[PDB]
Amino acid sequence: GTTYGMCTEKFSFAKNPADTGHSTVVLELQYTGSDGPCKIPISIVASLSDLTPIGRMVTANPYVASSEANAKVLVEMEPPFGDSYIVVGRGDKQINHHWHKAG
Amino acid sequence: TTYGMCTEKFSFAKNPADTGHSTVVLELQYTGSDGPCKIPISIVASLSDLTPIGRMVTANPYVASSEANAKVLVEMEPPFGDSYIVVGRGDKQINHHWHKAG
Repeated sequence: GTTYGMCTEKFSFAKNPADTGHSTVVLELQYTGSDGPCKIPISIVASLSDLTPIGRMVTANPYVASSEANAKVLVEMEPPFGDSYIVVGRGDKQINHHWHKAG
Repeated sequence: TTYGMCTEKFSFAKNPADTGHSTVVLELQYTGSDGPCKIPISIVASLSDLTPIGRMVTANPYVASSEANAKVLVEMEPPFGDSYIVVGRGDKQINHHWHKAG
């Protein structure tokens, strides 16, 4: 109404995450839910046991805008150098993609 | 490896809406089929000075789909007083005046 919740359903990978050459990574997803508009639960974390967001969001605060199932979504983020995990969704809806960033 | 800026026309779908926590949500639809592409959107003080001001809460948004008429949602923090939400350039530019008070 005035505020939208986080999206409650699972996301799916439409492509592998891809380096942008600018120290950032682009990820193309689809949203399986139809409860949109809703806010995408996406972050970069150090490990699956410490979900503190440590990756700068280039596409900050991204939304699903559609109410139709399986709409396409694009997000860009800045992983730390070294090892991290890209995480989308929460709990048993969570998808993860381990990432290593070098020079 | 890199997506360019969207070249076609957008349209405002509804009025921008106050969220109640000092931001504004705008729903757009994109007329082009060159997606994925980067959305040319900013908040400006006037149409004669396009310096970005305020804050884009949904920063650097993309159109993700390759079909025409795809929906996008963008959240912004306009400054107090008059501003314009500007999407596109030149012939395709569309803008929405906004006044923010207290």
